[PDB]
Amino acid sequence: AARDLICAQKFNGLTVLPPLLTDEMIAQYTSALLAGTITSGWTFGAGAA
Amino acid sequence: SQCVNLITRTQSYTNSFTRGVYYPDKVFRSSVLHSTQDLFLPFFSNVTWFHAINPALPFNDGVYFASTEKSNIIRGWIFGTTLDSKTQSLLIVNNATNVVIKVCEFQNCTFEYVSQPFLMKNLREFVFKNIDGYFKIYSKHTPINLERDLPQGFSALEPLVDLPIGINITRFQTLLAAAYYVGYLQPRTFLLKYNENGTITDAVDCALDPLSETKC
Amino acid sequence: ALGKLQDVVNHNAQALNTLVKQLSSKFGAISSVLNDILSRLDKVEAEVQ
Amino acid sequence: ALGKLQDVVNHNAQALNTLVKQLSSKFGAISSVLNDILSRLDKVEAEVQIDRLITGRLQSLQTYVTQQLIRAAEIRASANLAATKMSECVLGQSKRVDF
Amino acid sequence: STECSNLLLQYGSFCTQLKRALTGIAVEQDKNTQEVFAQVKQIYKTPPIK
Amino acid sequence: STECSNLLLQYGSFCTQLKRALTGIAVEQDKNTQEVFAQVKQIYKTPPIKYFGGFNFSQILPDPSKPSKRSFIEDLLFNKVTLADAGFIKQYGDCLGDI
Amino acid sequence: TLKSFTVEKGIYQTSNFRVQPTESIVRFPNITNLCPFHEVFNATTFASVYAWNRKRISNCVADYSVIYNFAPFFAFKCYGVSPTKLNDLCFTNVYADSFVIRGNEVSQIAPGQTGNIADYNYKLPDDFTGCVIAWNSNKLDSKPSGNYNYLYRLFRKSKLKPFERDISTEIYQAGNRPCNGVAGPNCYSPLQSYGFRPTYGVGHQPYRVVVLSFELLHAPATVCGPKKSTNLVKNKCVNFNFNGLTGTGVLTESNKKFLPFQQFGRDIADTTDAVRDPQTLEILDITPCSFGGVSVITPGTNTSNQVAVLYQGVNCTEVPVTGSNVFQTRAGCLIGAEYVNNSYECDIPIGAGICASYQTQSQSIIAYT
Amino acid sequence: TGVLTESNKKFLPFQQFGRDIADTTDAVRDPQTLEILDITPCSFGGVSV
Amino acid sequence: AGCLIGAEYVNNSYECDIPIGAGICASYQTQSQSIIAYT
Ligand SMILES: *[C@@H]1O[C@H](CO)[C@@H](O[C@@H]2O[C@H](CO)[C@@H](O)[C@H](O)[C@H]2NC(C)=O)[C@H](O)[C@H]1NC(C)=O
Ligand SMILES: *[C@@H]1O[C@H](CO)[C@@H](O)[C@H](O)[C@H]1NC(C)=O
Ligand SMILES: *[C@@H]1O[C@H](CO)[C@@H](O)[C@H](O)[C@H]1NC(C)=O
Ligand SMILES: *[C@@H]1O[C@H](CO)[C@@H](O)[C@H](O)[C@H]1NC(C)=O
Ligand SMILES: *[C@@H]1O[C@H](CO)[C@@H](O)[C@H](O)[C@H]1NC(C)=O
Ligand SMILES: *[C@@H]1O[C@H](CO)[C@@H](O)[C@H](O)[C@H]1NC(C)=O
Ligand SMILES: *[C@@H]1O[C@H](CO)[C@@H](O)[C@H](O)[C@H]1NC(C)=O
Ligand SMILES: *[C@@H]1O[C@H](CO)[C@@H](O)[C@H](O)[C@H]1NC(C)=O
Repeated sequence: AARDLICAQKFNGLTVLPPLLTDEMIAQYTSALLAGTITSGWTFGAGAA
Repeated sequence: SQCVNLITRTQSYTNSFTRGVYYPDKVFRSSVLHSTQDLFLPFFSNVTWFHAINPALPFNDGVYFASTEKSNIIRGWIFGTTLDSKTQSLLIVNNATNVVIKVCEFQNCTFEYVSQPFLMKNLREFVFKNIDGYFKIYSKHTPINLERDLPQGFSALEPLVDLPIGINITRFQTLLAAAYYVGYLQPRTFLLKYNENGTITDAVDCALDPLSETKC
Repeated sequence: ALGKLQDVVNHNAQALNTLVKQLSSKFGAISSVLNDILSRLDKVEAEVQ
Repeated sequence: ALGKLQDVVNHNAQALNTLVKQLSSKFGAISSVLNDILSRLDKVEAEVQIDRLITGRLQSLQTYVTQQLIRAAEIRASANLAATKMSECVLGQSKRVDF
Repeated sequence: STECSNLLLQYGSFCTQLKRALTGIAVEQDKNTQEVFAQVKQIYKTPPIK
Repeated sequence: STECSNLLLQYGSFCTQLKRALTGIAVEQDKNTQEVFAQVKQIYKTPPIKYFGGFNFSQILPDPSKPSKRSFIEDLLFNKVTLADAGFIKQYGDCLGDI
Repeated sequence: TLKSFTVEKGIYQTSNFRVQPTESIVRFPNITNLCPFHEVFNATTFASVYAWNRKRISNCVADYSVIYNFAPFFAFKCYGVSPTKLNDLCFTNVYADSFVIRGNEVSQIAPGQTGNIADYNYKLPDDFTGCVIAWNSNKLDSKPSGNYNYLYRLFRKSKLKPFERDISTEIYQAGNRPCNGVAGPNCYSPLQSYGFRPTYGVGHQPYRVVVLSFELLHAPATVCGPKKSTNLVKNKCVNFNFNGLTGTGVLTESNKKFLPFQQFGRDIADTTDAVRDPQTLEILDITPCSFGGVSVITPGTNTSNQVAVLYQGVNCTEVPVTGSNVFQTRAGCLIGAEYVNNSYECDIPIGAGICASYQTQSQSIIAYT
Repeated sequence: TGVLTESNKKFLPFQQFGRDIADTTDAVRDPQTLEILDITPCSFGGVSV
Repeated sequence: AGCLIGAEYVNNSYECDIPIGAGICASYQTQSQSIIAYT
């Protein structure tokens, strides 16, 4: 009975597309940056870690 | 008199193979990709190969007629709703020699369009639309090789005559060793490619496959 | 603390909400429903609406 | 590799082509050609059709100007970044990482 | 409604440029996320000793 | 068309501010190019000798064979972008031909 | 254009210039025939609404001011064209229709209308252009014993498409029992006779309707009014009236190989880039006359009173629509500023590598690189 | 147009129609039987190649 | 991002050629020529 706002937004012709990178991949990228910063300093941003 | 001379027809369905593109207007264009919505036959459709060696054909929104016979047995065509006297009587009878298009119906010395000029290894192609009273006829004389079946390529169909009847046409009959192709038209959208001159050399059917939808 | 990302969510929510709500307006016509305009009138007057 | 400059050319080519192509629309009138309306009708009804065409072409031109203003702002931001890179990369040595 | 579409076809190509603008915005969002987060070429990991 | 101009005169001053916006963008483009490139006060010249410790610099320094003093890599970048002439050299004179 | 009385030093865009047309040429096909509109608007008996006649009208010099002297109608109702403007423009094919209806269904003869006549008798197309002429005929089509000579249809299985006729007379099947040509229960004749009498009210009186429909198409025109033609001119800014193509441009001989059926030459530029003469058979080109922008180069009015004028996109070989120093720039051509073989900083920017400045050495406005 | 389903809305006996944002007729009452029918639009979306 | 018709899903992981949706990309690969989809 309780119709959502998103249902009317979708039904009236307006569609929201999903992002290309999921939040798990964003967390993986952030984890890689943290591991490189912790275990290699600034050397992983200018070549090999 | 009346007779029944080889009236036994035989059918064998074949492929259209992207044939039957005509000029949709009276306007000259050069190097423009132009999109027109008109009654064309669709690409890769199901046309027939009626072989007679003949009651009627159901006319609907246009007929793509073709004939590969070099013996010139194909002479004229008959249109109308019912091909006799009384109601809905019509004749669009044509012939050889001096081509006359006599619209004098069976029932009574009605109106005429007796206009003279001559209509005519080789594959003749014709399109007979009937829109807004005008009976538009298109033609293109094209050489053909490589054995049977409709060839691969693009042959634009130039307009030939025009004919204002304003009539009800439902049936179709070919007047006559005989092999003619009959295809039907439907409302489709095409994209037409003009070269440096006005000759159409490439076309895309905007409703065949999703790749053509992307192209359109 | 995280008011900027909340504003990013809220702006793109209320823009779609306003776009949905703008279908209730008449804009000078006799009805905001298109089927009622088509059913209630002839060709030319409904074409104007 | 040079897709940015090609996009800079292509965007204005597409915008000017769309602005030219918008002149063939009717916008609810009876003809997209002005002289046909001047030669076909009397004063008042052709004035109504001219007003329809004027409103449509004014809307098209305002849309083009707004898109040009937004693209000019983006181009100015990239030009400011390029001027900073010329001042710091070329005219000196930079200690900023990945600059 | 078919009549509304037939009347809307008289107004030109406003829908195509609105669709082009929204498509450019939607591509630009993924470009923003890619240029912020995808800055490292390899996926590093921490050794189990802490 | 005189009647369209008389009917357009009643719509206010939209066109003056559209012209103002377009003129502002046009001035801004030249300001962008002047800010990026003209960062030097005097036109320095490379010496006739071309020894720099073994570093070549031959594909980036200009050569006087071309009528336009451009380098090799600059010629590659100018040939790469399919840039239209955009109606530069007397476009009405170009459009008057029988083509 | 600045809405001010003091102007500062710079370059300002003031207005645009254009080349005015010299002459005006009219090109109409050579027709002399007068076609009998009197044979339509004056007859003893008209056709019925289910059997209306159609007269083909082509290759006629049509004067539309003689219709007002033939029938006493209220309004010369025309939808897509002005009634009084019909002499100037001209079309290809003209049709004439005639039928007699009653007063209640006069308004149903219109595009997009619903009714008995619009569904079963006579339907107009949605994009109709032409003129519809209707007037009362109670003094001719009414009898004291009842005028039963007019028939209208009321029973049919479907609705008529636009510009169609139906003269069939079969008994309608309103039920399950077959009529077999015999009327009775659920068996009604389609032709209901009119009961026209002069003693009725104003709403039930018969009306005479004559319809003119104009076929505006791309075919060559055959019906054009009595307007005199004019001899051809070439290579000049002139107003042309080729078929219905009222416009301004410069006529040159063309090279576009037209097909024998083709008449127009719209490229992606559109706006009839090429055109064919109706008098002789020769292809011609369309290009508009010379125009561009005007930019005024001046220092401030606090300093001096001299200006320089820049025309953009023009090489000053077609310029007219100090005043003697003409310089060819790349951004156009320069009027009123001398060129010097020097080089300074940019004071007033003109175009591609050319600047202007107000120089002390007699004072003058100088242009340089 | 749409898909008619059986409803569990609590229509008080004076009510006949249903509405949400943007004049969306969510529910309807049958004139012959005293039954509530939900109205939801048929399936649609976007096609990418 | 909906469902995909005409492209076969494989249990591999390559660089993103054509972006589809939430972590799904598609590419044209030689190994019978076909269009595949992956993560
Ligand atoms: C600097 O680079 C240029 C290339 O741009 C070198 O010129 C080429 O040298 C080779 C080997 O002698 C020749 O085969 C090519 O024909 C040269 N290309 C030219 C002249 O365009 C040049 O030798 C390099 N400088 C030094 C000092 O080695
Ligand atoms: C044409 O239709 C017939 C109908 O049976 C079918 O067998 C044949 O394959 C069709 N031809 C085509 C699709 O080319
Ligand atoms: C046209 O012919 C068909 C088939 O005989 C018929 O049903 C229809 O009523 C005819 N229409 C007219 C206007 O004669
Ligand atoms: C156009 O026609 C000319 C001759 O009239 C011919 O030389 C040229 O090849 C043609 N261009 C085409 C068919 O693209
Ligand atoms: C009209 O003029 C053309 C050429 O000017 C000529 O060939 C034609 O015979 C003329 N027609 C009449 C009816 O005089
Ligand atoms: C109508 O035409 C007939 C025959 O041409 C003519 O005798 C009659 O006078 C005409 N009517 C009028 C009012 O002139
Ligand atoms: C028009 O301008 C161009 C551009 O320099 C020039 O080459 C040409 O000679 C000019 N036209 C005439 C007739 O001088
Ligand atoms: C109308 O229909 C309802 C339900 O189908 C029924 O209860 C009622 O008696 C009907 N009324 C009449 C007059 O038939």
